[PDB]
Amino acid sequence: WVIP
Amino acid sequence: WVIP
Amino acid sequence: SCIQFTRHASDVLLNLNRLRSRDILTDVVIVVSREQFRAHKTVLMACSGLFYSIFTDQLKCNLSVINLDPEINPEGFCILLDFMYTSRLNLREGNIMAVMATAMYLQMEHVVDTCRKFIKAS
Amino acid sequence: SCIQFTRHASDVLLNLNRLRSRDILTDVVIVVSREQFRAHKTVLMACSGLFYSIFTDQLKCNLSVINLDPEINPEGFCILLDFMYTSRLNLREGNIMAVMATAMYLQMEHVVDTCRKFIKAS
Ligand SMILES: O=C1Cc2cc(Nc3cc(Cl)ncc3Cl)ccc2N1
Ligand SMILES: O=C1Cc2cc(Nc3cc(Cl)ncc3Cl)ccc2N1
Ligand SMILES: [Cl-]
Ligand SMILES: [Cl-]
Repeated sequence: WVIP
Repeated sequence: WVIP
Repeated sequence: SCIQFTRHASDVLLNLNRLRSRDILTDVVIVVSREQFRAHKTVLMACSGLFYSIFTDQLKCNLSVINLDPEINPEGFCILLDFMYTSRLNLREGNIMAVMATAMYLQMEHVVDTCRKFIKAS
Repeated sequence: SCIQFTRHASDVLLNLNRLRSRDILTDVVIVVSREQFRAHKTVLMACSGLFYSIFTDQLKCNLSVINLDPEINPEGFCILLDFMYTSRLNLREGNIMAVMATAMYLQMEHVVDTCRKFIKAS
């Protein structure tokens, strides 16, 4: 999971 | 396009 | 010896989401309490262990309406349906419990994992 | 303020390809000369300008069989259908002309672009  |  | 187009999967999902927003080729309604959500059976199956089981069933595969368990919160479902079609999860303090519970029911293991991690941190 | 799961689109496409290999929820046959290819209308639309136009047509959207132009080579189509479901293109010296011609007909602009680049290099 990432910060888009 | 890439070499997978 | 194939070549690969890096953005292909993302572009396919973006177009499937565009078909969903315009209600094109949607073949099922998911009923969550009073709320109704139109979707593509294939996308639901590709994202959820629960929908995968439902739509591979010789009788249920032919249903145009699927009713979820009354404990399922419509907002939690809406957030998860958006994630299915976009890869983006609108996880917030006020919805995390409903999102985790809905993801456990829908069998969306990667969403369950991030919810458990975010809850543990707080 | 969403979070994103990097591998989600790829995993969705991988599961759609698994449904295709097992012939699950396929809703159309594409006929290319004597050859028949089963697929999901939504995936075809998401990948091809031609299928997008066909299946948004109020009459054609309801067809279970679509016949392609007799000039279309079945192998070129097979390579492109595999690319649609995997992001991987089996581009070879012996098939590049048939793949480019089929991609131009199917309106798959990124495949047309790489074929034009590979032809120019040789
Ligand atoms: O967390 C999850 C997500 C998920 C998706 C699917 N859907 C498929 C799985 C396979 Cl192997 N082939 C085809 C399909 Cl559509 C099943 C279980 C789960 N669990
Ligand atoms: O090279 C290409 C690939 C492609 C895909 C689609 N399919 C869509 C486009 C839009 Cl805007 N919304 C929904 C869909 Cl399914 C149309 C044209 C082309 N050209
Ligand atoms: Cl997931
Ligand atoms: Cl393309």
